Amino acid sequence: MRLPDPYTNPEYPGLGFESVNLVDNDPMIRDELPNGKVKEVKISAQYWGINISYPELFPDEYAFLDSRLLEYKRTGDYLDVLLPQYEAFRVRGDTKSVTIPAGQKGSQIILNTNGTLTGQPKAGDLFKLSTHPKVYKITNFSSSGNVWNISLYPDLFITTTGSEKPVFNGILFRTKLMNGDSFGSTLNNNGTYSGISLSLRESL
Amino acid sequence: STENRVIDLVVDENVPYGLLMQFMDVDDSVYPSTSKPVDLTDFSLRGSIKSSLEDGAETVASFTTAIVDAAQGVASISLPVSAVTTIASKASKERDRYNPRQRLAGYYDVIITRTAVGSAASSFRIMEGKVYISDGVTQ
Amino acid sequence: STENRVIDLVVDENVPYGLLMQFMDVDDSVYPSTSKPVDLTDFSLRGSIKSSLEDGAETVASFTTAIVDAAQGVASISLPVSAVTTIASKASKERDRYNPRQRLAGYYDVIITRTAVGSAASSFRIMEGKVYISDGVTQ
Amino acid sequence: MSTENRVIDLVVDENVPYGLLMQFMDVDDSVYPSTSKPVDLTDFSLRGSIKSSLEDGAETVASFTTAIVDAAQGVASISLPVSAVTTIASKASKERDRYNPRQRLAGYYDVIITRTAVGSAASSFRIMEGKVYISDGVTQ
Amino acid sequence: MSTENRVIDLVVDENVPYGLLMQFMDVDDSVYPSTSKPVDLTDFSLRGSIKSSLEDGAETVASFTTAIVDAAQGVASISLPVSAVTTIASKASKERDRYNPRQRLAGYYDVIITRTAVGSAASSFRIMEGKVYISDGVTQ
Amino acid sequence: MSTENRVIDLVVDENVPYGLLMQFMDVDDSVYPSTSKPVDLTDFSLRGSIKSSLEDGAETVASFTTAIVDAAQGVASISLPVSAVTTIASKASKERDRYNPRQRLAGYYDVIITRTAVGSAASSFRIMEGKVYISDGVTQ
Amino acid sequence: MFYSLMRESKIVIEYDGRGYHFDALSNYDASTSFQEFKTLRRTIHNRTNYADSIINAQDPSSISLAINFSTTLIESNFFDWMGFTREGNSLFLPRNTPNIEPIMFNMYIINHNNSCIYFENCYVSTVDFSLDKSIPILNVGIESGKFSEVSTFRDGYTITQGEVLPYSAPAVYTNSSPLPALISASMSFQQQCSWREDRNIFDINKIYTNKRAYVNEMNASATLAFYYVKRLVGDKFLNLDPETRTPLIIKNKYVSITFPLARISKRLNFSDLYQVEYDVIPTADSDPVEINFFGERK
Amino acid sequence: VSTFRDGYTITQGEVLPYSAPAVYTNSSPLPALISASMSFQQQCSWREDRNIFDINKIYTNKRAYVNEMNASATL
Repeated sequence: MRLPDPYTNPEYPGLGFESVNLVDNDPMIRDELPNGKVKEVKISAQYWGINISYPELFPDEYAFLDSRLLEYKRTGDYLDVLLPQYEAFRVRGDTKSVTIPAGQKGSQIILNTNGTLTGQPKAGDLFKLSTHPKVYKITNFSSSGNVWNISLYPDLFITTTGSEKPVFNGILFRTKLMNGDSFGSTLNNNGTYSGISLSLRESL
Repeated sequence: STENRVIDLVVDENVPYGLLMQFMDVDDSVYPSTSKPVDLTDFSLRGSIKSSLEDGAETVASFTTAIVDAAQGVASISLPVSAVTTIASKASKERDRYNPRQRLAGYYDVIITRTAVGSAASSFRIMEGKVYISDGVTQ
Repeated sequence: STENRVIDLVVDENVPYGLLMQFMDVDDSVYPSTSKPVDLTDFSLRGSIKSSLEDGAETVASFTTAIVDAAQGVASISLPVSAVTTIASKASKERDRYNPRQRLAGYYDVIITRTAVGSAASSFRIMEGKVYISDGVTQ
Repeated sequence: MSTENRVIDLVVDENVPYGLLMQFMDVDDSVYPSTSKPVDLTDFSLRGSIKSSLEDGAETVASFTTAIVDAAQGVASISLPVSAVTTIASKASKERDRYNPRQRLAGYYDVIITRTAVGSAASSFRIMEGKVYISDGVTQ
Repeated sequence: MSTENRVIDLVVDENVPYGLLMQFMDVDDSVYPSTSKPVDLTDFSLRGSIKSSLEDGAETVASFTTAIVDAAQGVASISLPVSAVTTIASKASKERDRYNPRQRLAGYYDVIITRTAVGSAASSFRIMEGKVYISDGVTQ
Repeated sequence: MSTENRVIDLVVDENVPYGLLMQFMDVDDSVYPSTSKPVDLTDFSLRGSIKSSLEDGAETVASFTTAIVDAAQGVASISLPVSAVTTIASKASKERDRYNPRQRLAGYYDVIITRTAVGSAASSFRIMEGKVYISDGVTQ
Repeated sequence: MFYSLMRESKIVIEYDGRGYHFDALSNYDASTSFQEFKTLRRTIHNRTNYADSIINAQDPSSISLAINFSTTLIESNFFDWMGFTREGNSLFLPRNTPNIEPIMFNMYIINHNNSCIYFENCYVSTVDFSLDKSIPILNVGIESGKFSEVSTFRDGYTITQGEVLPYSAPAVYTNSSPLPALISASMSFQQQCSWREDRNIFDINKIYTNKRAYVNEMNASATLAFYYVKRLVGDKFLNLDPETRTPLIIKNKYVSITFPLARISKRLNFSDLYQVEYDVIPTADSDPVEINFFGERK
Repeated sequence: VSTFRDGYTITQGEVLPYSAPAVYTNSSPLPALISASMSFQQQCSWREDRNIFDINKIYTNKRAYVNEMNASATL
C-alpha cells in the first residue's frame, strides 16, 4: 500500500516529511587484523532505512494518517513510500520498449533504450527494477549512444531475466514499520499532534 | 474586465510589434500544475487605440489581430510597422526627464468574442491599459 | 467572516456583462468547513440599478436573473449590452480615484426570494454596493 | 454577577420584511451543571413601539407586530411587515454617513413582555431597548 | 522589466577599435532550470546605428559594422573601426562624468535583428538599446 | 561576472629607473578547476604615453619604452629609463601635499597592446589607464 | 461615527454587587490582546510560506490606574481588596496570607453612547505611592483574565471619591525622634499573584480566558531618600551601619504607614550633595504593618 | 575596486506624488485609518563553511539558504 503524502492527498498539507533520514544498512563481517589490514566480508543483505519526521499534525490529518497506518497493521501488507528529494524527473519517456539483456549479476548493468529515453540519469539518483522491489542507487553513469552503462551501489539481488524494465521515476520503497509495537501520539492544548515520527525499514 | 490587471504595452519604433497570449484554464485543486490549453476555435479578438479616454477621441490605430494556433490556445495581438510609425507620429512629446525614450500614445483595449452557431454574443474584455512608444535611432 | 454583502461591480463599456454566483453553505463546526452547496428551489433574484439612494430615484437599469444548475447551487446575474449602454449614458463624468477609467453609475442590490416554499415569502437581500462603468476604447 | 445586555441596536433592510425571534430560557447554577429548561410562554404577550426621539412628545414612527412561535420551546418572534419597514424608511433621518451611505437613524424602540390575568400580578418587564437603523435599498 | 531587460550601456575607448562579441542562446527556464541551446543565426541579419539625440532630427554619428562570425552556435559581433571611434570622440559632449572623468556622453544607440528568410517570418526585434559613452585616452 | 581593475595609478621614484612587468594568463571556469595557461605574446607589442591632462591638446610629458620578456611564460615588461623619470619629474605639478611632500601629480597614462600582421585583424586594446605620480628624491 | 476619548470616560469597579466609581482619577492605561499559536509547516514536499495561526486564548490584561487621595477614602478599598485586614480606618498587613486565591472583582471602563469594555476576574497586584514635595498619588495595578464589550453596565452614581486631600509635607520618625533632611519617601505594597493556566484539550477550537489565580506572597516595602547629614563626629544615631530592628513610621497629615520593627539598609551616593537611601522592610517577627487613612482632622 | 558598473540608462524616474492610503474589506472601506505598515521578508541564513583548508586565509561567506518567506502588515 501507499503511505499518504501531499502528492497523493494534497488536501492534507500537514502530511509530508519534515525531515527524512535515508540510512545505509549493510551488515558486514569486519575484522581488524593485527598487521593493520582491515578485512570485511559482505554476507547479510543490505537494506535502506527510512526515518520520517512529521510536522505539527492537526486532528483530521492525523486521523487520516493513523487510519492508513492501522490499515497497514491490519492487512499486514507492505507500506510503500515515495521520497520526494529523489523525484527530480530527469528521464522522460516510456520505458516499456527498453530491454535489459538477460544474464547480468553484480553492480554493473547494461540496458538498451532503443532510442526512446530523453534525459541522462546522473550519479546519486535512484534506480529500481520492474520485477524486484529492491531500490538501488546510481553511483556512476556512462552511455555510448543508446546503450547505457549504470553502476549501482547494491549488487543486483536477482540476475536479469531479459524482461525486467527500468524504473527511473516514481520509485517506492517496500518498507515495514519498526515503531508499531509502542506507537503513541500526544495531543496538545493547542490542538495539534506533536512529534509524530516513523522508523521505517525496507523489507527484502 | 480586469481592473487590477492593467498592463501598459511598449512598442518599439521602426520595428513591427508582436504580442502573443495563451488562453489556458487551470484547476489545481486535484493537483498543482493542472492546466489545459483552451480551445480558441471560432474566437475572434479585436481592439483599437484612441488618443484620449473619452467619447469623441480620435482613433490612432487598430491592432491586426489573428489566431495563430486554433485549439492550442495561442492567440496573437499585433500591428505592422506602418501602424507603429503612425503611432509614433501621433504620440505626445512630453518626454520624461529620466525615461526619455517612452512617450504616451493613447489607451487600448481588446475584446474576445464567440461567433458560434447555436450560441449568442460572448464579448469579453481581456486587455486594458496604455500604449507607450519607445524611441528609436537606427531606423 | 461577519458580513461582506458590500461588493462593487465594475461593468465594461461596449461589452455585455455577466456574473456567475456559486451559492454555497459553509459551516465551521468541523475544522474542515463543510462545502455543502445550497439547493436552488423556489428561488428568484431581483436587482435594479438606481442612481443614488434618495426616494424617487430614476431606475438606470434592471438586472436580468438567470437560474441554472439548481442542484449545485450556482446562478447567474446578467444584463444585455443595450443595458450596459443605457447605464453608461447616465454615469457621472467624475472618475474614480484609484482607476481613471471607472465612473460611478448608481447603486444596486439583489434580493433572493422563496415564494411559498412553505407558505412563506422569505426574501432577503444577498449583496449590495456601487456599480462602476469602465470606459472602453474599442468602440 | 455578570452584566446583562438589554441595549440592542437593530438594523432593518428597506423593502424587505424584518424578522427577529427571542428565546427565553430558565437557567441555574448548582452542584449539577447548568440546567436549562425553556420558559413556557403562556399568557405572555409582547408589545413594541418606535419613536424618533426619547424626549416626551416624540412622533411614533411605527409599532412592531408581536407573536409567539412555540410556547414549549419558549420561542417568541418580534417583527414588522415590509409596509412598516417602508413607513419607517420614510420617517428616517435624511442625514447620511460616509463610508456607508446605506444606514440612517430611524429612532428608538422598546419591548415589554407582560403577563396579564385575573390571578396574575400586573407585572411588566422591559426586556430590551436601543435604536433602530435602516439599510436603504434601491430595489422596489 | 517592460524595457529594463534589453538595455545595456557601451563605452567605446578612444583611439582603439571597439568590438563587442555577442552570443545568442535560447535558454529554457520555465519548463526546467539549467537548459540552454544556441540559436541558429542563419539568415538573422543585424544592423545598428548611433545618434546624438532622440529628437526627430538627429545626426548619425556612427553605425555598427555588424557581422555574423558563426552562422550556427548563435555567435555574432557588432564592431566599429578606429575612424568611427575618433568621430564619436570628436562629436561627443564636453561634460565629463564626475564618478569617472574619462567618460563623456556620446549619444544613443539601437540594434535591430532582421530574420529575413524564404519562410514568411520576416520579423524584426530590437535586442539592444542604451547610451554610448566615450572614454578619453592619451596614448594616441 | 566580477569587475575588472583597468584603472591603476603608478608611483615612480625620482632618479631611479622604473620597471613594471605584466603577465597575461588565459583562464577558464569548467568542470575541472581553473585551468591557467600563459598567453603566447607573439606579434604582441605595447605602447604607452603620458600627458599632463586628459583634454585634447595636452602636452606629452614622456612615453614608455615597451619590451617582451618571455613569450612562453606570457610576461611583458613596461618601463622607462632614469632619464625619462627625470624628464617627467621636471614637468610635474609643483603643488605639494602635506603629510607627504614627496608625491606630485605627473599626468595620465594609457597602455595599448596590439597585434598587427597581414593576416591579423587591426585590433587594439587599452589594457590599463590611470595617473602617474612621482616620489621626489634628493640623491642625484 | 462615535470616537472614544479617554478624557470622556468613567471607571467603575464592581465588587460584591456594588459599583465603586473611582473619580479623582488622574490617568489610567490599559490594553487588550489575544494569544496565537502560529506554526509554519515547511516540508520537503512543500516548503510553504503561509503559516497556520489560530487564536485560542485571551492574553491577560494589565490595567494601571493613578488615583488621587480623597476625603471619603474609597481608595483604601484597594488595600482592602488586595488582602489587608481592616480595623476602623487602619489597614493591617497580616502575618500570613489569608486565602490561597486573591479577591476577584470586575471592572468597567464606561464611555459615551453605551460603549464599554468589561474586564473580569481582576485582582489588585500592586499599590505604590511616593510621599514627596508633589501631591501624593497611588498607582494601583490590576490584572484581568477576560475582557469583553458590553452594551449596558454598572455606574457608581453614589459611591464616588470626594475632593482631593490638600498637600501636606511628609515626615519620617523613629519612635518620636524625627529623621532630618527627607527628600522622597516612596512606599510599595504588592500581592504577587500568578495565573494558573488550565488550557486543556477540551478547549480546542475555543478562546480560553484565565479564571483562577493563587497568591505567591504579599509584602510591604518602602524606599526612603535622605541627604547625608551628621551632627557629631563619629555619630551613633546617623551613620551607614545596618539596623536589624528599629521602629519606623512614615507620617503625613492624612496617612501614616507604620513599621513596628524594620530592617533598614543604607546606601550612600556621592552626588552633588551626598544622599543616603534606606531600604525599609518589616522584620521576621514584626507586628503587622499599619496603614492609617485620615480623611480630615485625623 | 578601481573601475565599476554605472547605470546610465536603468534609473529611477520622478518620485510618485503622495496619495492617501485606504484599506478595504472587499469593497467596504474601513474607517479611521492612521498608519498602514507593510512588511515582506526573505529570512535567509548564511551557511558558514570555514574549514581547515582556509587556515591562514580570509574567509568570505558565499552560499545561503532560505528559511522562509512571508508577507505581513500592521494596521
